[PDB]
Amino acid sequence: MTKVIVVNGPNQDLDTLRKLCAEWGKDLGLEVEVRQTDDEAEMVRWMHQAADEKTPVVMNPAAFTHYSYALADAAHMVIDENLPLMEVHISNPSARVATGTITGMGFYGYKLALDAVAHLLSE
Amino acid sequence: MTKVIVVNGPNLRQDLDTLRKLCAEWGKDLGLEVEVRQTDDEAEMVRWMHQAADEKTPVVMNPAAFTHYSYALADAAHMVIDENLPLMEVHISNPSVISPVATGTITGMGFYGYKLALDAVAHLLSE
Repeated sequence: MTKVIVVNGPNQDLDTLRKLCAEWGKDLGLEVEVRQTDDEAEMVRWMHQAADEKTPVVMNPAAFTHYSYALADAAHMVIDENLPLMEVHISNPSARVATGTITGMGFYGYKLALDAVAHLLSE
Repeated sequence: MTKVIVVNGPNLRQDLDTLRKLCAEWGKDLGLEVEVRQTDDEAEMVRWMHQAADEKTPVVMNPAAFTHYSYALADAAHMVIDENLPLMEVHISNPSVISPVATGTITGMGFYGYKLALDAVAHLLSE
């Protein structure tokens, strides 16, 4: 049972997402924890922790649209450990630092990100 | 089995054959009948998208080496999504006004990105 962390940036839904992610993870042999923070420094700490603990990461940067140099470095650190780092965006962008990206599938994008993590771990 | 078409641009035989087999099998497991096509001509991709709109077929598109799009392609894409048909966009690797207004986009997962796109389509068909 591989531990995987789903981390969300700024901008209720967390409980709903936790339930869905726990269930999706269980079906994939993953133990999934979901967290959320408005503090980029905390997100950076969580990334460093993931690298230490060897836990794949699913990240929805949300309101962190501008990766600080620190967050970009932390993301590179996770990738450099050969850990999957899946980036999820719930909505599509309008015309008006990751292993792979999933955009526009609502919360189902997290399910696909977990599938991707399980696939990369089985290689 | 719901028919789904996977359309690819130029410069993604062995690789396309592998992709085709994988899509066929992934589709089968999800109750989808999946056909995979490739073209170097954007006008042919437009014709395929028109056919998809006509036949009500979900589309998975990898524009591949097509870096810019014609208005005809953008229009064909709008017609597909306006019929509530998914137009999933897949990029093998990680990376506009004229755009295919994709329903959703998957990047960086190599061929596995297509499996994820198919899963997304099948999920919409679930009760």
